[PDB]
Amino acid sequence: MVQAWYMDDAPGDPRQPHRPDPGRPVGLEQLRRLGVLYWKLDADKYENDPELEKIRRERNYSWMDIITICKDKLPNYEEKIKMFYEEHLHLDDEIRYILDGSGYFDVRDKEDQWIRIFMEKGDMVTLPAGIYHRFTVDEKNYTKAMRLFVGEPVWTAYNRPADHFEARGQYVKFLAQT
Ligand SMILES: [Fe+2]
Repeated sequence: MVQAWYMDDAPGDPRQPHRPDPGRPVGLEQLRRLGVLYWKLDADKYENDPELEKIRRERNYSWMDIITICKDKLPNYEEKIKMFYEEHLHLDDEIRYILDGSGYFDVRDKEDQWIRIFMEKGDMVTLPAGIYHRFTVDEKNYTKAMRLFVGEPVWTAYNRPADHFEARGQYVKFLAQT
């Protein structure tokens, strides 16, 4: 089971439950078609069960680590949180696993629709590259999740807009001509 809302027919007001009239919850299967993948494992069962590593092999993930979010335990909160706070696009994939804490991930559909997805402990989520997304969890102001990336940590130093790069940007222009 996955927790998410189809705000496509719901009011932008965050305070509201975003329950359309009639109301309709996100379709887990619908998102999978969108290219969204999620792993259900117990953080405690993750380390005790390298099986999660097996999933990495399928997604070609050689680098993995455990990251926790906290103002006091996460120096550089303003820039770090603001950097991923804004929605951006790029040719890189997004793999996040919530070992602990509560939060939600922002995803976009090809139909130009936005869905609010809630991330729970033990629930992992993957966002295909080339799709806009926004990660937030300020509601709890304390979330612990693992991140899986391939190659050198690009996030360490990256440009907001993916198109910013001629090679990673100019290439995108070719798609427009398609
Ligand atoms: Fe991203």
